[PDB]
Amino acid sequence: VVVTQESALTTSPGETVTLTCRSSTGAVTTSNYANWVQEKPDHLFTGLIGGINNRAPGVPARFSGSLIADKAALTITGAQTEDEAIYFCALWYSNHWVFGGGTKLTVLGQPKAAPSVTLFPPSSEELQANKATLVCLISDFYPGAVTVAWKADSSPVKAGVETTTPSKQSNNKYAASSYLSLTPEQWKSHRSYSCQVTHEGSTVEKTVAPT
Amino acid sequence: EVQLQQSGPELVKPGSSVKISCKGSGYTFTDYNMEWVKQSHGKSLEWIGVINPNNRFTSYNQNFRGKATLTVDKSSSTAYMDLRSLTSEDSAVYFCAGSRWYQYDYWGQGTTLTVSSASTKGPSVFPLAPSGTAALGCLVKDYFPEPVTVSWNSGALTSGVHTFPAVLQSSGLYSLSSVVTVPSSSLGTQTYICNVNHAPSNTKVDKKVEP
Repeated sequence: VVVTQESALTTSPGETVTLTCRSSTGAVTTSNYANWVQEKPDHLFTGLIGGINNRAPGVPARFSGSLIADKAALTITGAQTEDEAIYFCALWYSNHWVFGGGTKLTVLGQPKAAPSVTLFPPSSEELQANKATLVCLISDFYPGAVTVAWKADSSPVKAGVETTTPSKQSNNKYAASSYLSLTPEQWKSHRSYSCQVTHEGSTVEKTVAPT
Repeated sequence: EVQLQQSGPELVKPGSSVKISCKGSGYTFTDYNMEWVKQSHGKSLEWIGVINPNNRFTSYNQNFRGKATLTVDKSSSTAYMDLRSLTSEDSAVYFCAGSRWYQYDYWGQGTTLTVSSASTKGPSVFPLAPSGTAALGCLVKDYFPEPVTVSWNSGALTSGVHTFPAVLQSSGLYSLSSVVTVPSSSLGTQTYICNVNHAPSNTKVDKKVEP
């Protein structure tokens, strides 16, 4: 049995957004007792809807449940910035719950901003430890999505890269960090390494050289 | 307030057992069944089973028979789930939840379980030296297990500080970075020290970061 949800939706404050929940067995019925639960950062789950379109205790009136066609639905009217979260549905099948895959709901509560990027070369201390890490600091962007690409001189490098999932700054914009691990040999043997950050509003490339 | 307070994070070797507790307060414990849920890979949710505090009746997801055992102690308002014969497949965040009338009303805070035979490894710390405002930071390399915490100037510095989530690397070790945006005019006359704490290895490092 498989429960299917949209993977991502985007809305804005004050808008109406509708999430849906499909059952692979056929039509969702009120006897599937569709539940909706909300996941926020730091593993914070909150019940929203269950039973038959019943709101959980303390849930704002703007959340409501219904059936739409053969699917269960969660409607958020007048969406708020706080409604950004992952929404999971769960359906009951006589003797067990089955969860959908979740919908990532973005609420654009901020003017879009392309990041400020600072690229740090490996420190001489780390090179003396026979290691090399380039650090690409990606700050003050919105929404919380960027693409990062690394180059050795003018050629792409994919191996040895790890990027953080965007994290919220205290000003509600996002930051992220990307790391390229190299040997000291590799670092000294190219003219330059670059970190290229792509955001909807701008692409910026920063470059560092061992000299 | 309604609280479902779960026991703390667990790091255990393959083949061991763990018992997770979930204590309810601030509601009528016997008005709710206690559901248990596993979240793997930080994404997908599976229902493990449910127990009724009034009569110890239980229902299980057949996939968890012989893995999970649900018990309850009405008098202390605590539900428990024992997980046995642990493998890396059991590494996950586990949740208890209070349900009534086919509705998940209340959620615990989650219990992180890591099944691993890896040994503790303390971090190496390197400066991210600065070269309007300037960015500087500290790079915390190749440690295990989480967490590392970072302050600046023993907590006296917080404006412009962002400590990133760790990355999990191919090696199985973690790395993270902490950065501060400061006035350029303060470079060379203000001391900036990152204080890196890795409690699992009993390690603390202070690194003064200089231009």
